[PDB]
Amino acid sequence: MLFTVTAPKEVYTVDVGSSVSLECDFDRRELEGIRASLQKVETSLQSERATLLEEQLPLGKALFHIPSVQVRDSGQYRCLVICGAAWDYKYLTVKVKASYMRIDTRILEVPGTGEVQLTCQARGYPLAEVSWQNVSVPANTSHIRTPEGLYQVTSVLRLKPQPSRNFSCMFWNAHMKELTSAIIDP
Amino acid sequence: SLTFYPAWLTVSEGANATFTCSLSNWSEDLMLNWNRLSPSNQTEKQAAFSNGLSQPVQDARFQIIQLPNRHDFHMNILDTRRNDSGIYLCGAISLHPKLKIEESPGAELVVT
Repeated sequence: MLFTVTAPKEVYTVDVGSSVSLECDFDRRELEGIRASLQKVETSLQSERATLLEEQLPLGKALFHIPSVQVRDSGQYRCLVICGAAWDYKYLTVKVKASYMRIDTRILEVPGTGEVQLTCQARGYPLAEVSWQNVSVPANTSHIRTPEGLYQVTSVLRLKPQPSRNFSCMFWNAHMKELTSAIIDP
Repeated sequence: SLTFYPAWLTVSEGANATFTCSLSNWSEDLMLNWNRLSPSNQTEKQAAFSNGLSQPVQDARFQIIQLPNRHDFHMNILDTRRNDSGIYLCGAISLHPKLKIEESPGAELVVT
């Protein structure tokens, strides 16, 4: 046979908590004996997360649906199609993202020092950087991983409170090319 | 496991080049593909060997020959051209008892 599989799109970028539909096309000219599958490659076992949408097979498309994609679903996959005594495959990459959209803020006065302590905290993916707008004093920024694999990023700024000044913490998610921010009025 | 050697091969245009794909286990139901890597490391099928026959995808210069010991195969590019330069591998599939796919490491061809 002349049987081949093609992948029109090699990289899928997916919001955490939304679905993907990973696609490989195949040569219909080269139906009962067709076997299409998806493996996650990490070993490469068959995916238990993806459902083959088998109604697309007649159109020459192997489409695999994964609901509610999580950080652990990121990585490389192999679509495989076997047709009689022939087979072919392609690799696909799922990149995941989660916007740092919910930013929790806190204001406290630090006992003894007279300084104020400002905190911003947000969860997202991949790792964000934080800066504070028009502030010369560096903040202390750190992260942990959440049970679902997100980053929880916390930035803490300690300084003498200057009159009528609001402070804005800016989360930069480089991979998303996204800036999100929150304003703190002390 | 599969090996694909030599890891590097350099020949002049017109040479009939050979890589050897060597399988730890041979079975009559095994199907063997010869792939080329794209610039993004995607696999692209060049030829296949199944049921004792070599089948090229789109260029008949790509020929697979099973050697007498059944486990070694010559992956031959007849009449090499500069455009053949790239990375290649071999891949095997078995269906029984369970599904199993293995790939060799890549090998680089340079045609000058």
